Amino acid sequence: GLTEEQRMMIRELMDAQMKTFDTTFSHFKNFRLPGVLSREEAAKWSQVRKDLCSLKVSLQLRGEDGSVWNYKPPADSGGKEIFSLLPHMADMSTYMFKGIISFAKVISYFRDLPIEDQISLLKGAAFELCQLRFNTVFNAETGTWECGRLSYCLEQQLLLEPMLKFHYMLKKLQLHEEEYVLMQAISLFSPDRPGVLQHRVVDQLQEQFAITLKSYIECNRPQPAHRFLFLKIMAMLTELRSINAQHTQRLLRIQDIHPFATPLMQELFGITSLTERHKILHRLLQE
Ligand SMILES: CCOP(=O)(OCC)C(=Cc1cc(C(C)(C)C)c(O)c(C(C)(C)C)c1)P(=O)(OCC)OCC
Repeated sequence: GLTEEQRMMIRELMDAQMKTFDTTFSHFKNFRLPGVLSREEAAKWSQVRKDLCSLKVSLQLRGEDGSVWNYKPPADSGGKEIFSLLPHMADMSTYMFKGIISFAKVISYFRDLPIEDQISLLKGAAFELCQLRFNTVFNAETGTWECGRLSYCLEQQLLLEPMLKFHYMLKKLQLHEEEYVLMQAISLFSPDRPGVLQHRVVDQLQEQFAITLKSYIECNRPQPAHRFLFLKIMAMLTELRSINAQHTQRLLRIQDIHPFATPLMQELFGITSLTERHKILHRLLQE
C-alpha cells in the first residue's frame, strides 16, 4: 500500500488534471484552418523540409450536424505549402500549453517554488506535458489523435520518427490516469532545466513523485509482469526530454524562415530579467 502522503500527492495531481485537461476539447475554439489556396538559405529550407515531412497529418472536423470536413495536406513541392497546417497546429499547441500552465499552478509544490523557477520549469517541460496529454487521446490502431470533434491522422516508416515511435510505445504500456499524471509531475519537476535555481528542492520533489509512481506500480499492478514498468517509464521520460530538445530546434529553424509561433510559444520556446522576458507566462502564473 501507499503512504497517506503518496495518496495525497496523487489526489492533488489527479485534481489538477481533471480541472485543466479538456479531454473532449470542447473549449478549443476560434482556431485557424488551412485556407482554400540563397546558398545558405537553401540549406535552411532543406533542413526545414526534413524537419516537417515526417510529421504529416490529415485533419478531420466533425460538425455537430453530422457533416465532415477533411483536410489532406499537400505534397512537398517547391516550398511554402509545407507550412499549411502550422498556424492551426500553433493554435492547438498554444491551447494545450495553457491547460499545462494551469495544471502546474494548481499543484502546491509548484506554486511554492519561486516564480522564476515556475517559469523555467514550464519552458523546459511544456512540449513534454503536451505530448503526454496527447498520448491519452492517441488511437494506435488508426494512427489518429482524437481531439473531440477534431482528429489528426498520420498520413514501419513511422517508427523512424522518434516522437511517433514514442506515442506507439507509450500507448502499448496501457498506463492508468494516475501513472500519466505522475509522469507529468516528474517531467515538470526536472531539476536540470536550464535556468533552474532551486535545483535541490526540485530534485527532491522529483524523487518524491518518482517514488510515488514506483510504489503506485508495486501496489496496483500484478507483480512479476510489471516488475520493470517504472523503469520503462523513466526511460521513456529520458527519451521524451531528448525529443523535446530536438523538436524545439526544428521549431526554431521553421520560425527562422517562416515565423508562425503564437506569442505564448515564443516565450515557452525562447523566441524573440527572466520575468521581463516572459510576461505572458508571468501573468498566466500570477492569476
Ligand atoms: C516545440 C513545440 O512543438 P509543437 O507544439 O509546435 C506546434 C506548432 C508540435 C506539436 C505537435 C506535434 C505532433 C507530433 C510530433 C506527434 C506529430 C502532433 O501530432 C500534434 C497534434 C496537435 C496533431 C496532436 C502537435 P511539433 O513537434 O509538430 C508540428 C507538426 O512542432 C515541431 C516544430
